[PDB]
Amino acid sequence: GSHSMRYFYTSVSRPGRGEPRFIAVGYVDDTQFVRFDSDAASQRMEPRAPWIEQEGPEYWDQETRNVKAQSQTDRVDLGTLRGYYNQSEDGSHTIQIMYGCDVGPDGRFLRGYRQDAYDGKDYIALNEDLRSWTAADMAAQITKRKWEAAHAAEQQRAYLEGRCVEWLRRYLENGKETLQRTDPPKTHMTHHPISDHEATLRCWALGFYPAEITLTWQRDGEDQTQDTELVETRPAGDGTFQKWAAVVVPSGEEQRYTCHVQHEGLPKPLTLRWE
Amino acid sequence: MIQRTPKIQVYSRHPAENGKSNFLNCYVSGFHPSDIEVDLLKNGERIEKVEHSDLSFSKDWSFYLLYYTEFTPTEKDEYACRVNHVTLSQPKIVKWDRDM
Amino acid sequence: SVLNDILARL
Ligand SMILES: [Cl-]
Ligand SMILES: [Cl-]
Ligand code: NA
Ligand code: NA
Repeated sequence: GSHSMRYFYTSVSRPGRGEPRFIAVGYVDDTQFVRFDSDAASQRMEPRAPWIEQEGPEYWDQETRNVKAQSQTDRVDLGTLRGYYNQSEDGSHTIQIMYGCDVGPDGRFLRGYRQDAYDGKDYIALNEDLRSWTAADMAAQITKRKWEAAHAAEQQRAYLEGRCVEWLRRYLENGKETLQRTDPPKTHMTHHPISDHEATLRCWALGFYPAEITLTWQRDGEDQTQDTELVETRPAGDGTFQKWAAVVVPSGEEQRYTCHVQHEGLPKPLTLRWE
Repeated sequence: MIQRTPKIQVYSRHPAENGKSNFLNCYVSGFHPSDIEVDLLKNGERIEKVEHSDLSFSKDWSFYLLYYTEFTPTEKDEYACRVNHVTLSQPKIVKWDRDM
Repeated sequence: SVLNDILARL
């Protein structure tokens, strides 16, 4: 029963090197709890979960200061990179940062993350040992040389193994009724004829949390992969998720096919056959 | 730059039931950069009050967003999602299907 | 709580 906290930073530059757009979000597993938007009026770290509004004003102050500090640093790097790659002054360019930590059931540190991207492709990443970097080409190679000589990975490791783990447990405890719960999926099957010889059996899974789910078809007990469609897990907008799997079956053989659903909230994996 | 074409899904929060209020969702994902124009259409006309989620991205750095609004489906009214992106020559319009 | 160590890439 491991849990995760993840932060996603995004800095998009404006034409003429104007004030760039900065958006930051925070997640505990698949639940967003904080957000920041430079286009928002408050210009503050806003809450996005019921259990995070419990934090006092000292929390929202320091969290607003630290996300501002990173955005201003991404703003300077965006201009430095635009002149490095001689990129047009009338375009937009993006710097993304993803970082977080993993804890086990006992609440101890499992693994850390810290990696950046420029214009959609990997820039520099903190390796799993939290002591070395994996950088891309050219401009990223200067960053790797710069961060190695400054021992920058030491304080990055200190946050991921320290403040990240400490506050992830606090969030998991303050919102245990939201984060440590598993909402099982509500399953059913639909039938959609294609012609007089074929038809589509669609197997639904609605309102489940977390998003990790597995849908598989079978024919006479054997794994059926031929003529199978599977859409990505989509958000329902209420905190839960949706996903369905389809298969084209010949007419009169619908009951030969069974849908199998695996989810954390299910004590036993479900099996659905057309009735 | 690496650029990615968005993936568009149109669906409802709850199963469609004519006469009952629901939420019409349009989930765009797997695109880059993040600048994207998404409108929700009713019989071809842009729905005015439409909110969206906060910008986030996946492990492959591609962004995703959820554009939603409150609506009530009927038998004759049509709904769709119109997405425009730098990777799209023409804006892509995905119709709503209560079976998908 | 967000990251408090702000690194300049260049
Ligand atoms: Cl710039
Ligand atoms: Cl769809
Ligand atoms: Na439901
Ligand atoms: Na656009």
